[PDB]
Amino acid sequence: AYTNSFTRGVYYPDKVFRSSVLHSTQDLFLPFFSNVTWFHAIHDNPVLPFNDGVYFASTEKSN
Amino acid sequence: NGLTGTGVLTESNKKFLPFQQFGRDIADTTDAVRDPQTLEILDITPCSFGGVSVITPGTNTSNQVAVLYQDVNCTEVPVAIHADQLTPTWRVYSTGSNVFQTRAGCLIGAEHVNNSYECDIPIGAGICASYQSIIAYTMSLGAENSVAYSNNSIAIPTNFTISVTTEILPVSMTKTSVDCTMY
Amino acid sequence: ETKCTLKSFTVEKGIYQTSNFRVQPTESIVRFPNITNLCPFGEVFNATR
Amino acid sequence: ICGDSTECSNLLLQYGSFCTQLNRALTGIAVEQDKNTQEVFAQVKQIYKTPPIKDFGGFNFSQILPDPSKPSKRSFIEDLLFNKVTKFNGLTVLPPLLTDEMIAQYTSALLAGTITSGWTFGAGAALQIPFAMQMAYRFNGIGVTQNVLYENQKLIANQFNSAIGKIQDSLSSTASALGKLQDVVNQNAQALNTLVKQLSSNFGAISSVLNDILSRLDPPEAEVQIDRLITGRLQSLQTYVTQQLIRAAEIRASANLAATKMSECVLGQS
Amino acid sequence: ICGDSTECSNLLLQYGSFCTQLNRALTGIAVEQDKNTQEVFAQVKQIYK
Amino acid sequence: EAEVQIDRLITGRLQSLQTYVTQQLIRAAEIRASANLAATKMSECVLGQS
Ligand SMILES: *[C@@H]1O[C@H](CO)[C@@H](O[C@@H]2O[C@H](CO)[C@@H](O)[C@H](O)[C@H]2NC(C)=O)[C@H](O)[C@H]1NC(C)=O
Ligand SMILES: *[C@@H]1O[C@H](CO)[C@@H](O[C@@H]2O[C@H](CO)[C@@H](O)[C@H](O)[C@H]2NC(C)=O)[C@H](O)[C@H]1NC(C)=O
Ligand SMILES: *[C@@H]1O[C@H](CO)[C@@H](O[C@@H]2O[C@H](CO)[C@@H](O)[C@H](O)[C@H]2NC(C)=O)[C@H](O)[C@H]1NC(C)=O
Ligand SMILES: *[C@@H]1O[C@H](CO)[C@@H](O[C@@H]2O[C@H](CO)[C@@H](O)[C@H](O)[C@H]2NC(C)=O)[C@H](O)[C@H]1NC(C)=O
Ligand SMILES: *[C@@H]1O[C@H](CO)[C@@H](O)[C@H](O)[C@H]1NC(C)=O
Ligand SMILES: *[C@@H]1O[C@H](CO)[C@@H](O)[C@H](O)[C@H]1NC(C)=O
Ligand SMILES: *[C@@H]1O[C@H](CO)[C@@H](O)[C@H](O)[C@H]1NC(C)=O
Ligand SMILES: *[C@@H]1O[C@H](CO)[C@@H](O)[C@H](O)[C@H]1NC(C)=O
Ligand SMILES: *[C@@H]1O[C@H](CO)[C@@H](O)[C@H](O)[C@H]1NC(C)=O
Repeated sequence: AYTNSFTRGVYYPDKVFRSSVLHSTQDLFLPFFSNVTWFHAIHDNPVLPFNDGVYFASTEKSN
Repeated sequence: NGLTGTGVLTESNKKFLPFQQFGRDIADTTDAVRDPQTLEILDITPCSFGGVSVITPGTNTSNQVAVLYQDVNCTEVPVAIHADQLTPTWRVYSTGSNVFQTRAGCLIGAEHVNNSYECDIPIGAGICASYQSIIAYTMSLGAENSVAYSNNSIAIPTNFTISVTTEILPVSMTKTSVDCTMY
Repeated sequence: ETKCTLKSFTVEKGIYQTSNFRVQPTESIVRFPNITNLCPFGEVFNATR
Repeated sequence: ICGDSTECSNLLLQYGSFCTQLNRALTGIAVEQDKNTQEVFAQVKQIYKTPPIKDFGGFNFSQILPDPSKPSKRSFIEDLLFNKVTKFNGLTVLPPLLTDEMIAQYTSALLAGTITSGWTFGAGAALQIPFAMQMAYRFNGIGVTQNVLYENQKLIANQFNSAIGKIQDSLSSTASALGKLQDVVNQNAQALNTLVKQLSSNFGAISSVLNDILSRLDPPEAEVQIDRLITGRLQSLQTYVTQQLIRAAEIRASANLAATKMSECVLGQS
Repeated sequence: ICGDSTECSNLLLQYGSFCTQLNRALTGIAVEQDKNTQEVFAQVKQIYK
Repeated sequence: EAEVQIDRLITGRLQSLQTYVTQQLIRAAEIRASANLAATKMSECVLGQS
């Protein structure tokens, strides 16, 4: 199952405060409008490669 | 905690997210630091400094000179002319003389007058001084005259005088050359 | 100072720039977060094997 | 170069006295710019005041003359012009000698002089003359006989008022009409910004700050790193100074042209 | 000054932004040349025959 | 190490020479502009009327 990740996956690259300024940063990020794999927890949990970091989106209401 | 610097510490009103440690504005100029003991934010301001200049009427007329500190407040004047920096013997100039506050800094050794003339020693921001004791005042642009305008009158001259004026223009400089091996 | 900068024994009317001044710092301060804690070099330097 | 380090001075006195001619050039260009603006606007010897009674043959000069109702005593057009347009790290900016108020006073004096006394005040003294005969003199100058103006005074006045209203509206509404000044300000600010940002470059050393590197390493290689930093920063400073000199020369040329234009297209006729 | 070698780029990375500084001036020069020729010749609003 | 000393000396001297040449070029250009203005004024006012 494939899905289109529009613009998610941005994190504060550092612990430095700023205010009202454009900053350019080269770092590890999730490309925009990407293909994200979608998995179902019904009749699984397959082992997956790490490959230099990973994103994870969970939307499960039940604990 | 490792970040070292110099300046003056002031209270700050900025707000930080719970995970930053120090802030900056541009070009790696750290400006806001939070104290780890109390978790209170403080602001860094560079310690005051500036240039100094001397106003003199020429040693021929006399030898009394006024001093101008550029871009500094009055309160920083006495603490900057102390007996350990900037010619300790100038500490006497740090007081006594009527200190004057302008937009170009602070002036010491010159009086202030309410009049206005066409001066000859510019200072800045419309203020300039002259020897008359050295006195500093505001620029006076010139004498003001009102021409009586009326829609049925003229003014026609009756006598002409001719005059001669001089103008100087440079046209060339010295012709020079330089070698390489000899240098 | 003006004579020394201009390198002459006579100066005419005008305004000259000689040097600059900077306020000197008073003292030094240093802070560390709250406390100190000692990690066990003893077990590294004193172990059965 | 480093912010008050003794070793900096010790190594720099070994290099010469570059800062002397750097400061000399900067002071020279500052004084030159001051003289430039002074000679552009100082063209009169007295100050003329417009009479309170204003009947210029029907012409309306309300929106161009200054009025004593604003703190800055600035007219409508210059007010719109001002409204259209929109640190201590080792360098400073000096304030100009002539503030805006004196500039406005010169502009008002020149404008009143050229309205009232025609153009004779540019040679001798101010001599009265009604505006209509000045218009007739100008038409006679441009080759059209004075007979035309006196039969079309009202039409000319109406056209003048309509044109000045139209140009005021165009200035109020249209944008991007001040490309030159904005371009100059933006490029100067950008040059200063890149110069101040260059301070943080490593320049091939192992640290970008001198105070820390001084107190954490053996001196013998410390002088090597300090030399690298000094030569890099000096090169950047020289580049900035050269750029400033070029820009100052160009601005002087433009201001000289503007001064000539003001001198001959105002105090007379071309 | 690189000759298509990433070592040159890596070493230049520490030298600061001289690259853009030297890039912008030539563009400004070309722009003013274009404006200059356009100004010197474009002085009429129609074409007469 | 004499080679290193020579390299330092020559790079310093070349830096100074480059600075001097640039200053001379700028001053020469300004003087040229002034001389052109003077020639125009002399050719216009003296040989005619303004
Ligand atoms: C120089 O320092 C004095 C303080 O000694 C400043 O005076 C303050 O000015 C502000 C602004 O008007 C007032 O709110 C304060 O009450 C003043 N303090 C005192 C003690 O009077 C002055 O503004 C400073 N000047 C400059 C140029 O920095
Ligand atoms: C100036 O022009 C006016 C006419 O434009 C001349 O006559 C005035 O006319 C008005 C309107 O009829 C009357 O109210 C005034 O009493 C007239 N006399 C004035 C204003 O003095 C006038 O003679 C012309 N010259 C002067 C010096 O005003
Ligand atoms: C010149 O034109 C201005 C611009 O309209 C006139 O000023 C107007 O005056 C009236 C009457 O006082 C006001 O109601 C308007 O608001 C004014 N307009 C503006 C834009 O302020 C002025 O009266 C004209 N003068 C002459 C002699 O014609
Ligand atoms: C010359 O042109 C002006 C305007 O540019 C004319 O003045 C207006 O003309 C229009 C139509 O031609 C009339 O509706 C207006 O009433 C005129 N205004 C005034 C104040 O008269 C003028 O008529 C033209 N002259 C000739 C001879 O045609
Ligand atoms: C992304 O997913 C869509 C839908 O499955 C597919 O058509 C497309 O080829 C994929 N592109 C890439 C680069 O994986
Ligand atoms: C340590 O933490 C306590 C409580 O968080 C605080 O009151 C104190 O100011 C901190 N610093 C000290 C004790 O130096
Ligand atoms: C000083 O100025 C006076 C003014 O008249 C002049 O006579 C005198 O020669 C001057 N002296 C010097 C040394 O310049
Ligand atoms: C002169 O100027 C001072 C301010 O410097 C002002 O207080 C005073 O009222 C003015 N007039 C007189 C007569 O002193
Ligand atoms: C290890 O034990 C010896 C035994 O006396 C002691 O002297 C020494 O300080 C100990 N080392 C450490 C790191 O505690």
